[PDB]
Amino acid sequence: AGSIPGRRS
Amino acid sequence: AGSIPGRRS
Amino acid sequence: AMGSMERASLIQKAKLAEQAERYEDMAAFMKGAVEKGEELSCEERNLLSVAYKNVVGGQRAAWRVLSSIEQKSNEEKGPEVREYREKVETELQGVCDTVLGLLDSHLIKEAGDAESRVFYLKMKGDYYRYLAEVATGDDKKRIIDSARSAYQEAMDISKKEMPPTNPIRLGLALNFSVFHYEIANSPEEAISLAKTTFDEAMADLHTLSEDSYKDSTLIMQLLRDNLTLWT
Amino acid sequence: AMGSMERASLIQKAKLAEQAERYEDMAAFMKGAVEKGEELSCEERNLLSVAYKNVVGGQRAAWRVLSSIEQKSNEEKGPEVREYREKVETELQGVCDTVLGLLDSHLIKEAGDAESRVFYLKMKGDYYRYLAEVATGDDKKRIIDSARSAYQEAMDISKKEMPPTNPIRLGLALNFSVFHYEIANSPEEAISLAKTTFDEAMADLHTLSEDSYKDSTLIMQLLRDNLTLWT
Ligand SMILES: *Cc1ccc([N+](=O)[O-])c(N2CCC(O)CC2)c1
Ligand SMILES: *Cc1ccc([N+](=O)[O-])c(N2CCC(O)CC2)c1
Repeated sequence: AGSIPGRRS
Repeated sequence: AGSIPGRRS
Repeated sequence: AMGSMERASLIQKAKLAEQAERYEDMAAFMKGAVEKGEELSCEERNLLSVAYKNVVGGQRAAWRVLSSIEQKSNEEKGPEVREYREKVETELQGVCDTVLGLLDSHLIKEAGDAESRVFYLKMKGDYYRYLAEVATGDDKKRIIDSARSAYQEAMDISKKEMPPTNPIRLGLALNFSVFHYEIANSPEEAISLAKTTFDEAMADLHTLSEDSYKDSTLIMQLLRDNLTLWT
Repeated sequence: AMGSMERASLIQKAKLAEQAERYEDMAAFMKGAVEKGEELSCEERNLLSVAYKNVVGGQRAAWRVLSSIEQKSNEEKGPEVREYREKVETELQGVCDTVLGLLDSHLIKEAGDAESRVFYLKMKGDYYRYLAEVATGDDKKRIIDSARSAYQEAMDISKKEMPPTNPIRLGLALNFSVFHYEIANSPEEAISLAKTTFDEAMADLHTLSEDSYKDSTLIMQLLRDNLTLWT
C-alpha cells in the first residue's frame, strides 16, 4: 500500500 | 492573468 | 541526438512521454521529429507545443519562486539565491532559444496554411514573451518588440483567414492580450482586445457543431476570466 | 561536479531547490554535499532523502504508466513502448545505484548514532526495494535479499536504541511492512509487523509532548491505513 511520503514544499 | 494552459495528460 | 530514430517512433515516444508526464523527454522527442525536416501535422504541432509548454512552465514557476526570495533578501544571505536564480534563468532562456530556433529553422518558413502559420507565429510570440518575463533594461525592449511583431503577424493572418471562433485564433488573442497586460504595460489594449475577441466569437457560435461549440466556449471563458480580473 | 562549491552553499541551494520544486537540482546539490566527506546533520539527512525520493518517485510513476501500456500491448505496436520503458527503467536504476553508492561511500560506515545509522539503513532498504520493483528473475532474488538485510539491521538497531514512538523507527517499520506485502510476497508478515508497531507506539504515546505526539500519530495513521487496505 503506502510507504512514507516525502514532505511537501 | 491567464494564458492558454497546456492540455492535461 | 535523435537522428538515428525513425520520425514515426519519435512521435510515438512523444505520446508515451506525455502519458508518463515525462515532459523533458517529450520535448526532446519532438525536437528530434522537427529536425527530420518534414512539416508537422495538426496533432504533431500540438505535441510540440504541449512538451515545451510544460518544460518552460516548470522553469517559469521555479524562476518566480527564486525571484521572490531574492527580492525579499534585498540580512546578508550570500550570493546563493541570486546565483541559483541566474542558473534557472539561463536554463529557461536556453529552452526558449531552442523553441525559437526550431520555429526559425524551418517551421515558419515552410508553413503556408493559415492553421500552421498562425500556430507557429503564436508560439514565437509566446516564447519571446517568456524571454521578456526575465529580461531587464534595453534587452527587454528588443525582446518585447519581437514578441509583439510575431503576435501581430499571427493576428493579421487569423483575422483574414479564420472564423472568429477558431480555437487557435481565440488562443492567440488571449495570449496577445496577456502580453499587452503583463509585458507591454498596455492594460487598456489588453481589455479592448479580450472584449472584442469575446464579442465577435459570441456572434459566430451559432454556426458551430456541439463539439466545436464546446471547444470555442472553453477559450471564451478564459477571456472572460481575465476580463473579470482586469476590470 | 559540485566540487568547486562550498558545502554550506550546496546545502542552501538544496533548500532553495526544494522551495522551487526543482528536485533533480536538489538531489545534485545534496550529492555534492555528501561528497564533501563530512557526516550529515539531521536536517541534512532529511534534505538528501526528500531530494532523491522525489526524483525516484517521478521515475517510478512513469515506469508504472509505461509498464501498464506495455502489458496491454502484449496489435503490433512496434518496439517503442518496450524501448521507452527500458530507458526509464535504466534511468531509475541509475538513480538508485547513485543513492546506494553514497550510502556505501561512506555515509553508513561513519554513522554511529542510532538516529543516523537507522536512517541510512532504512534508505538502503528503500532503494533496493525500488530496484526490486523493476527487477526480474534471479536478479530479483538477490536484490530482494539486499533490501531485506538492510531493513533487518535497521530494525534490530531501532528496537534496541529508540522508543517505539520514534518517527524514524515508525517509518522504518511502515516501509519494511510494505516490503513484506508488495515485494516479498509475505502479507501476513506485513500485517503482523504493522499491527505490533502500531500497538507498541500507542502504549508509548503518553510519554510524548504535544508536538512529538503529532509527529508519531501521523505515521501511526499510515500504518492503520495500510492495515485497513490489507484486512
Ligand atoms: C522514513 C521516514 C520516517 C519518518 C520521517 N519523519 O517523521 O519525518 C521521515 N521524513 C519525512 C520528511 C522528509 O521527507 C524526510 C524524511 C522519513
Ligand atoms: C494556443 C492554443 C489555442 C487553442 C488550443 N486548443 O483549443 O487546443 C491550444 N492547444 C491546447 C491543447 C494542447 O496543449 C496544444 C495547444 C493552444
